Amino acid sequence: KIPLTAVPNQAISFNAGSSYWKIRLYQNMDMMNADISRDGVIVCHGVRCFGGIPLLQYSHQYRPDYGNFVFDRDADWTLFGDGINLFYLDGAEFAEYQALAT
Amino acid sequence: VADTADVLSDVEAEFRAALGANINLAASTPQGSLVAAEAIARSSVMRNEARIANTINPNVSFGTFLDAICALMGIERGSDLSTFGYGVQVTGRSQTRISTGSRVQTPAGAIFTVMSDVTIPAGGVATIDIKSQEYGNIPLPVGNLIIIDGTIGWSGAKVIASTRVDPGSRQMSDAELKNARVNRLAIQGRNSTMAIKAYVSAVPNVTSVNVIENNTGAVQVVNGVSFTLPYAVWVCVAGNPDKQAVADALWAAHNGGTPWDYGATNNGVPVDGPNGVPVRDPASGRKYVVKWTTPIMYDGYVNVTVQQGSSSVAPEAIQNAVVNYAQGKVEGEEGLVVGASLSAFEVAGAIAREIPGIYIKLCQVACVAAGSPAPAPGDFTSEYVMSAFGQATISVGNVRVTFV
Amino acid sequence: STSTIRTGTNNDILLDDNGNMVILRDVEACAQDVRAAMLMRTGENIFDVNSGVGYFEYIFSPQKSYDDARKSIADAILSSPDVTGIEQLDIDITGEVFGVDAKVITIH
Amino acid sequence: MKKRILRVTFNMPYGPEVIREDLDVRVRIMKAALRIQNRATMEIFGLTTQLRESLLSQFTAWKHRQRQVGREDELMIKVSVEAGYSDQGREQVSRVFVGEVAIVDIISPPPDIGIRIQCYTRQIDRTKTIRNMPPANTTFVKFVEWGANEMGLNFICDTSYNDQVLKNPGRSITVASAILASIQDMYMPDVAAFVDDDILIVKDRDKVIRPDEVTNVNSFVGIPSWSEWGVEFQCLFEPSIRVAGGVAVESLMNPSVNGNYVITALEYDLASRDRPFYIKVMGSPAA
Amino acid sequence: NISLTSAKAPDRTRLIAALDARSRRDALDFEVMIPAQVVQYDRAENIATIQPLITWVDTEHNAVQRHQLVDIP
Repeated sequence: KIPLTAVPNQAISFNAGSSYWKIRLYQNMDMMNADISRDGVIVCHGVRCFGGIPLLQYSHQYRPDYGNFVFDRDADWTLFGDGINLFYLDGAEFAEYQALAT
Repeated sequence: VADTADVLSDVEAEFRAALGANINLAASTPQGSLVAAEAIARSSVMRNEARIANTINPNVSFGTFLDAICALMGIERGSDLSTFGYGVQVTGRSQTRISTGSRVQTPAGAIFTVMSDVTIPAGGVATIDIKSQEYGNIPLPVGNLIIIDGTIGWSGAKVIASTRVDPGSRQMSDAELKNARVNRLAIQGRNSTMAIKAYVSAVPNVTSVNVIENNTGAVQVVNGVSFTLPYAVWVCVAGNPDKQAVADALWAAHNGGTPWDYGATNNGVPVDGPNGVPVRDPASGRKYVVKWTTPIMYDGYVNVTVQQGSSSVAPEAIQNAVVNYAQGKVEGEEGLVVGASLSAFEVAGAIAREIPGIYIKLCQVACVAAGSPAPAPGDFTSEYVMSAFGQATISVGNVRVTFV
Repeated sequence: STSTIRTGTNNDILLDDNGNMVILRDVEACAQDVRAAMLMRTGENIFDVNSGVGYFEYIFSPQKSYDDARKSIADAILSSPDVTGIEQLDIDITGEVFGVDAKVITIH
Repeated sequence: MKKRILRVTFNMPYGPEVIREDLDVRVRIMKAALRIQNRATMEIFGLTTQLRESLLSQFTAWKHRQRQVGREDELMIKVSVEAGYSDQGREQVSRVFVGEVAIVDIISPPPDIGIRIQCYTRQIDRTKTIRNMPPANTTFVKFVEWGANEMGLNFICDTSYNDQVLKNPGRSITVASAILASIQDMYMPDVAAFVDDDILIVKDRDKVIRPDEVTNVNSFVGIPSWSEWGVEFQCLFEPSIRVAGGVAVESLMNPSVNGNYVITALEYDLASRDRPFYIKVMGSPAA
Repeated sequence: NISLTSAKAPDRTRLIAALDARSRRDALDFEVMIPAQVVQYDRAENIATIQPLITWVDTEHNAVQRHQLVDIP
């Protein structure tokens, strides 16, 4: 998982999958938006949050061998940590889940 | 809704203030000049940056174009390495080979060792190789050099038994705009010719593909003379480490007939005489009929006669100018593919797209089969009409430049 | 050390015969600033909540003591860039009006 | 009125034992960019007979079951420290130290029996040996990578000396602890090698490891001043401050010392029932 | 009773005991001269791989072999 809290705008830095990650979460009107940084260099900006759909959409960035992040439901900062969780998945698990998505 | 007008913007605020507060000033010295000017310097940013996020046009776009690709193509590319195996080294007695022992090939090898090894009483041991970069590179048939050594390991040995896995090379948006029009596949049982071409073009390490289809019987207007309803595919693949997936991709997208060279034509090299023999089908069907051929490889030669130009252009840049158009890394010109009609107008005109200011007095080009001596001094024309059996290639040494 | 754009008895931009928006210097800029500050109301300022005078909760509502009005008005007179201290606040409430008088001290 | 959180975790064989902030706990932590390992002195008061018996008896410093099936936890136990604040029930805890108990004492007599403990980071290596032969001729970065794999730590290396060939770098290293001394020795003083928490960090002196995580500091308990190496100040417990990270400094009494600095050394003074809850920072100019 | 280290109980009592401990540790790591043996050698460059012939003692009185040195003239 990824520990979270019920704040409208927030950011987290952690070491996941033998690399450093920095996830910034903020609310944009209705939907919730995130900005993903790995090892000090940006990856994607302003990606929307939906249940199941991974945050890293583009093919190259998400992994040659790294992992990804998925939400259990639609994002809502008033429910963070309270029935709402964010999960990081390693390369093998995410590859299997992606194949199962079809 | 593609372009923005900003000449009338300043008037808008210069009269908004006038009909808002009173009819006075709107001059340049007073305080109101400042407000009127800033409300326009920021209105222009509004008008420009509201449009620029619109286009979405497949061209003009950038970065966000990854999503216009992902609407149809599930993948663009990837970033892997040219990992090796089955290596061997010339060595002595009881030497302790270490990791990261760097072996450099003459064409920029810079190759580590993947796992440690210890020399045996025989004097020859096997070590693994991984490339220090993430692009597609090939190892030479013989051993070249060793950098990290214990003065007892004599030389690294390349053999025929070894394998070569070919990696991909990152991405280029100006190349995404090119292969987008080709990699678009379809959504029934996957049995159209365009579906075949788009599915095959997405396999890794495949530079170009050609597909043609009969519909009529006897002969077809495209090249090919044999079977009555054939399907001719002329894949240009650097390699198939999945030697069956290069065939399984063809099979899964294929319904009809599979001939070799349209079936009975000549002077095209196929993969073999007997069938390609795919491994298996998941629908309990042991049907193995897949046939494809590789192009008849050729050579290239380019010569040019250039004036001095306006700037101090080195004669080395013009050589790199043409290799990109040959490799198709420019935005707009596809590159050298099957039936690429090598022309002097298409090439020597495009060299001005990187080094303008020079006057091209003359340029004439020609080519011959690969691994053969250069043509005669009078053996150069403007065009080279190219058949669909093969493709041409250009190297750095084949280009000769005279500043006459 | 301050400045502002002159306004009339109704809070609009006031323009001379030349129409020039004038940058008023100190003192009368302070008077205009404090007049605008005391009339700003609480819960109107976005990006700065709890700023203003609580007329609808402290003066217009039925209230026991009436020191809250003095404190709120003194605070709103403060928070101006230039005000140093407040010399006198009276709070008359004679008749139906709510009479308020104030004298402030500035650096100049 | 926010309350302070100070938790000390102990890993007994059966499970974890956590001393919360409700008791009397005092801790001093010292961290720097050096080969010498970090230190933490702990003062714990009010331990009852059951907890004294449970904990103080496992700090043996002798060896039991010489057969030694496995290693690490079968020699010394591990202690982890996390400190933060709690406001309205909302927490901001952060870990500050990981180490193993080394030295035991008893400080105060009855009625209140208090003990003192000494912890060191990566002290498990002073017993573990080397079983993977170092490379003979190799660059600096591969030597660092081998050391990281041998100790068992995630590593980051970013130096201008990454393409220099060394001959026989570590052919005279007895145990796993001297690897760091070897790494620091070659290119002293420009290259600084230290182990923080569980990460090996090798870098140039004046480079910020994370260029985009600069913490702007504008509220100092200890007035900033020049210290003939850079700047030096003091603040309340800020979880953002780390070693080798950067800080942007804005002062009021001393506005001539504003700028960007790279953090060199830190000190922590955290107490649950006393005044000290601080962090002291020494900095060097950013390059 | 293996003690996990070459540490002594009277140490940490005074400053001089610690000073002597650090002095001994600094002296031991100083290397001058021991016998050794040849593992590999090429007559043409006067460089030979060398394996020292004296081991390391441990708290259990075991023997830990040293490391081979390469390209020693």
